[PDB]
Amino acid sequence: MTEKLKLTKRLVEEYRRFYQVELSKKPSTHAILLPLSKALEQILSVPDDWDEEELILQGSGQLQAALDRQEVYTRPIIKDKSVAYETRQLQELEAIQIFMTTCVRDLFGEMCKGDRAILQEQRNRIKSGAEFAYRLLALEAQQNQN
Amino acid sequence: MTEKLKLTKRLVEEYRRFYQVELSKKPSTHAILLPLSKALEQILSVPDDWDEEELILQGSGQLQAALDRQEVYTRPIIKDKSVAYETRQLQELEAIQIFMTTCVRDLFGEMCKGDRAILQEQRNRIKSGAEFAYRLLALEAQQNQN
Amino acid sequence: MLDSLKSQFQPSFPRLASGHYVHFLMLRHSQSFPVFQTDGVLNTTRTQAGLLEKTDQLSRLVMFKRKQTTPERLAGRELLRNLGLTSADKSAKNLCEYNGEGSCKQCPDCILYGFAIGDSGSERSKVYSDSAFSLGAYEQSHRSFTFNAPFEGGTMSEAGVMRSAINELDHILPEVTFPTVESLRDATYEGFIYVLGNLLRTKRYGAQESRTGTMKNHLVGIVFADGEIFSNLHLTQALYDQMGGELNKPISELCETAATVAQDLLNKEPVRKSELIFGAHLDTLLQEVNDIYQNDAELTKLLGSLYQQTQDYATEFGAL
Amino acid sequence: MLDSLKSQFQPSFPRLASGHYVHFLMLRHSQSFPVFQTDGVLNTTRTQAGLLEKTDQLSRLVMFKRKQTTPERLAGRELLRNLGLTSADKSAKNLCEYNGEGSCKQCPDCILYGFAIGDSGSERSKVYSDSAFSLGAYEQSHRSFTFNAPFEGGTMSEAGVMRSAINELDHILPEVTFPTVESLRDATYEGFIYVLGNLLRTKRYGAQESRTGTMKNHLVGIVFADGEIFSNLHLTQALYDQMGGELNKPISELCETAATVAQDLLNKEPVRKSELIFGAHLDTLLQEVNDIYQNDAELTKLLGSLYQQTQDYATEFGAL
Amino acid sequence: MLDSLKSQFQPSFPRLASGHYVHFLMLRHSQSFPVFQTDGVLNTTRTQAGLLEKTDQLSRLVMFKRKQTTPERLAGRELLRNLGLTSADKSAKNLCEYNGEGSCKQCPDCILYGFAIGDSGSERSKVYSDSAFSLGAYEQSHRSFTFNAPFEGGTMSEAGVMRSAINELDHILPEVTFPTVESLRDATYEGFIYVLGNLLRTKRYGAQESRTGTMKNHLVGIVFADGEIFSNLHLTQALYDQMGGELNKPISELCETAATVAQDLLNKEPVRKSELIFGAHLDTLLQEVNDIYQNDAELTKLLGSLYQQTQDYATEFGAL
Amino acid sequence: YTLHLAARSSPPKARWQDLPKTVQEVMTDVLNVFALAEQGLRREKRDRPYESEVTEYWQFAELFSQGNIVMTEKLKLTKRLVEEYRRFYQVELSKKPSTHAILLPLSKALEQILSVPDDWDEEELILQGSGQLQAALDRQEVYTRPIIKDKSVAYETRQLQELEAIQIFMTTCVRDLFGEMCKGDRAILQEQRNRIKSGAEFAYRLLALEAQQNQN
DNA sequence: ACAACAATCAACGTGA
DNA sequence: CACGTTGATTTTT
Repeated sequence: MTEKLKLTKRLVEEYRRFYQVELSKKPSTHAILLPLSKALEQILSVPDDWDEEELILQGSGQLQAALDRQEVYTRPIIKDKSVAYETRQLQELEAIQIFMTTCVRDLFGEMCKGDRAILQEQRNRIKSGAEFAYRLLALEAQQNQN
Repeated sequence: MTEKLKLTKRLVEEYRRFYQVELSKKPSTHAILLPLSKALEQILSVPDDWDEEELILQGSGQLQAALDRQEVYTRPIIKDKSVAYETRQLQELEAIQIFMTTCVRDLFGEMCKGDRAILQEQRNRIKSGAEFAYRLLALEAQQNQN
Repeated sequence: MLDSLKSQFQPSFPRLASGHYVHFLMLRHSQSFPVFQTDGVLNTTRTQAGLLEKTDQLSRLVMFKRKQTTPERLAGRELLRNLGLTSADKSAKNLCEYNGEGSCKQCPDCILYGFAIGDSGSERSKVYSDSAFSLGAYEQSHRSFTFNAPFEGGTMSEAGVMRSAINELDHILPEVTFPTVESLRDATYEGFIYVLGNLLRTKRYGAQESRTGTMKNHLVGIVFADGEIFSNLHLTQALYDQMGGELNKPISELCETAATVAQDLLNKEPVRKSELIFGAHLDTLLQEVNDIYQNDAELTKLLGSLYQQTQDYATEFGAL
Repeated sequence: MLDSLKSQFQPSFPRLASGHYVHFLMLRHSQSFPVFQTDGVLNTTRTQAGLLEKTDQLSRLVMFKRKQTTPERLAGRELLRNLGLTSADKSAKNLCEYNGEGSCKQCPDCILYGFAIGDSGSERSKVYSDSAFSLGAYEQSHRSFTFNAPFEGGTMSEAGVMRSAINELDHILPEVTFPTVESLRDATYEGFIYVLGNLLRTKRYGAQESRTGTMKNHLVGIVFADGEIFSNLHLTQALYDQMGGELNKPISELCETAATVAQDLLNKEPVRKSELIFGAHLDTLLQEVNDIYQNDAELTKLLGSLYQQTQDYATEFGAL
Repeated sequence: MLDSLKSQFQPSFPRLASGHYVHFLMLRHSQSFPVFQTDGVLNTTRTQAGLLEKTDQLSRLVMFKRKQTTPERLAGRELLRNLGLTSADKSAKNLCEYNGEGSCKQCPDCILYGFAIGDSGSERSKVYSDSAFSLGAYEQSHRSFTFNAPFEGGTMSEAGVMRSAINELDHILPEVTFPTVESLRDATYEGFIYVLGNLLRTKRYGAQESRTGTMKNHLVGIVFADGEIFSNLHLTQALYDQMGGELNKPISELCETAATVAQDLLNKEPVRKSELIFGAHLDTLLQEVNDIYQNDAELTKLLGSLYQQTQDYATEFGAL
Repeated sequence: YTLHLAARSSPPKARWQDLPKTVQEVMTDVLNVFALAEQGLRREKRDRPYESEVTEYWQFAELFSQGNIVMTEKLKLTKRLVEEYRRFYQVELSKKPSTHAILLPLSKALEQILSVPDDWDEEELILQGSGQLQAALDRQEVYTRPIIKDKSVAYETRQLQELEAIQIFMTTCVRDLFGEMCKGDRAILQEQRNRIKSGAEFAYRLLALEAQQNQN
């Protein structure tokens, strides 16, 4: 089971470490999938004229740029600990970078065959995967005591 | 296992546990077997390399992001005032995940031998028998409950 | 120009085709961000980039078949209604409902673009398309845009909760080019002026017509032949070779390169070619068709004759 | 090139075949979204992946049996009409109705592709064919596309309520390959140029030809022989094994692999082989056949003499 | 191999059986949708699934008697015409009309496969053949395909009325295997090369040869014998039991399983076995026979000798 | 003789050399009496039997079956089979309907048994096939549907009576026609598909001729 | 639309 | 014993 059971965690569980919209707000599908949306866009929008690690580091550059528009209630790595900005921002940036190691070297590189067309006809479907996975984890974490 | 045959009554009862409409409303065939129609679409559409539980989370979300697009009259879990609304969902998405495992394991895997060509040739029958089983159970239930 | 070509066409629509094809070879350039979708994603396919050079695998957008025939077709029906040859009111004898039991079996739309009812019968289209492919790769030919849907109050909240009506949609970029060949089987001169009229006079394509999808169809050639020439894809692949894999070049340059590729390819097809209208002769033909469609009496005459020809076809060979 | 092969053909159609088979080995490459169906789904079957090394089972698409003889046959009939040898008008002395009593029983289609209805008897096809299989697996070779039919108002609900006509159809992807061996039994040289004509000149296959289903026939060999060579499935399986299952390869390299598999398989067949036109001899053959079909004065003579030969066969051995 | 095998055969054809059977053990694998019919449906019969273990009843397809001897017979006749040893023109002294008066009564077909029409007697087939059975059940081994026939205008109407030319037919799936023993009595060595030639050189079998019914004959053994070995059904029931009914195995494993069950069964037959050509000796012999059928001089000599042998049998013991 | 002179004959040539083929077919399976009546209709180029032919060829089937348990069971079954679908479907013979229109539910029952994989259960076939019968019935015109056309009773009870009438017919096809008679084997059903259809058309016309008399 | 088969299976007379 | 020879019937809505 492991090789894609761990992906059915990591596809949301590796972004839950830096991004969590509270599901009780009943927020949009777009608002929950925001990390993955901007990873799959980085992965569809360029040819292999630069490395998989260059795709990881530039894509990390997108999410750390985009999430400065979201309100700080979305970012558990800022909410849930009390430490200096330039160090929590480094913890944020490297948590974003490891999430894109899943997105580039396992989700794109293995599961989407490593070919952008086979991702593109699936992007709504692997989005609906993350949509269910985020709720499957978070609503258990909130409500399992009932 | 012996589940290589006789599935449809278990398949319909598993979604009748979370979605319903009464035949007194005289609804369209497409609306009764909506849960099964999203399941068969997910199975037949995504790449053939992907494993059972990865099909299940995707297929579960692919119908959850569609059943909430219509009236709560059709959702015999979220309407139960006996439970707090955030815990109604904890029952609901675990009902979706067990309906979705019987279609990926019993239906696709055992009854169609895991071959997408066999399932695609027989899709309209696998539909029409679940539509008939749904009417048969719904118009039985109204007899014994009075 | 057109005065000479009247001799190439049939004098009335034949029972069965007799190999009088006319092929329209055109580049369809995007303006205003088109959407070509079926299952909620832009249609794309993995493809070989070129023919001889440029052998690498490449994802390219596809304008899937009906999406280029039916905008043309409906713009034709609109002109038939405007000239008063057909009607939309259910009390009229010359009604033509688009797709249903009420559909006509004798107007130019029905006989050229085809129809099926069941009772009355059916008629195979005389205009032949195929799905058309982006000359460029998909990665450099698309962008996805967010849309939101607030209240008139200028907000996403009405009770202090959010309404959550936000989503994104995948759009084709402007100046993305689809090479296409449209083909016509055993038409009259008037049937030719009708379908060519549609190609030139139709501007909006794909989903969300009301907001997007304007396209600049540059006709590159017209070729009269005993049979079928190259596919849309073979023209796209031959053109990516001649474009050297470096598609970031002007529209006029791309049009003249397509005329040179079309003529290089036509010489490799086992079909006779009665005429090949390219270059200055096509700019002369296009101008003589633009004169027809701007002149009210002449357009009414030509297209009126077509109605008679299609009524004759219908009463002699068609669904009676 | 063709000046040397005229020696190997029969001088007129023989009564019984005398073992002079011409085989056409070709790859039918998908260009745009064909629909190969019977019973409402893409026809698909389980096969061994390849002959000796890759021995796992693999579901592959099937271009079922007629689906590659009818487009060829009908492109041939349209040329006979275009040259004026046959006719579609029910009053003419040279009428040939397809699928009917009024079949000519003496034109080239009738003698080469056969006929059955009526008192004047039947004639077996001299073109031999078999169902053809995708080189790749079905799961990697198809996609299903949904389609709808709005009212011309641009809505789904003209009655105030929906049409509910939304459905989907399964389509074979572009660049999917079907290996094929067409065969021709005891023809004349003019019969060879007619059948080779059809295979090279026909372009549309499967359902929805007016909208979809263009293909690219790459002839990879012509083999003159004393008997039947391999089945389509055996060419498919040998070629899959030769590529080791890594089928994501350029179109020309797939044609060069097919040519080098076919020559090694022919060396294991118990048939004397009079000629084996491959590579540069086939490039120089096909350009000479193109320059028949591109020239009116040559084509009308050749297909004209075929009329005579076939009319003569009809009046000496055939239907009278 | 051929240099030793020569000793087992008789030096000329006898009038009475002198023992000396040669048994050709084959698997006939379907390659392209065979139709094996009489009375309008695929021929099938209820049988025990296998000899000892799996003793339940099962319906299996029947390749009925002549469906596996007329292909052989006719393929040998077109070779005799190709080599010029027989002719199809009336008023030639070596004419051989198939199944009429005007059968030669001297050619290898007439002697080896027999004749019975008109004056000059009747001759028993020296090739003994039997009806073959599908190794698997009918349910796993067939499919029904709809066929239709529109007007050439591309629709099922010519005057608004329907053609309704729609029907099903059943076809045997690819990779369906038919175990069989062909038996040859009292041959000369050249007669063995002719019959074995037919078995390796034929490739179409069922109804609708022109479109369907290619098969791959893998010869799995050749057994020289004092009398009849097992039935086709018995080899089938042994092979199903040895696989346990697990029939989704590749053709190489299936041909190797047939080889070991045939040798197990042969050691239980009251038959002196002079030679038992299997495996590495058989794939030697099959090549030494391919070397005959690919050589114009060797084949003409051998089959010409046969003609003399069969013409001398005819003048000495046969039709005079 | 009156069955052989209907089929396996020509109007000037009785072909008595084929009487052994006509008798062996009648004795092997009694529904061949209706397969031969259909061949005679085909030769005579007549699209439907006369009212006389519908009782003649049935009194012949009852005569040749008289001593045999499995033939009297098959002839009783083919009547019962049609008498069951005639509870929910009735094309009026006066409108000159096709052999296909008469056999709409039986053709959609048999195609279901033959099209599904051999692994699937009888109790799955009953549900999938009754779905296809419901789907087909709802596409015909309302006058053909005896339970739904009768406006006298509440709509859910018309639906409930239709669903259980479709279920009992489909249960007879899958249990008794396929499971018991055809040994549960699709090969043995495929040979009979044609004579089951011919026997059901003659049964439908007989049940209709009997209804239109006894309704007085 | 259209074929249901196709052939062969003595009876003497005369001389040695 | 082994040579040689060559005509006849009447019809199945």
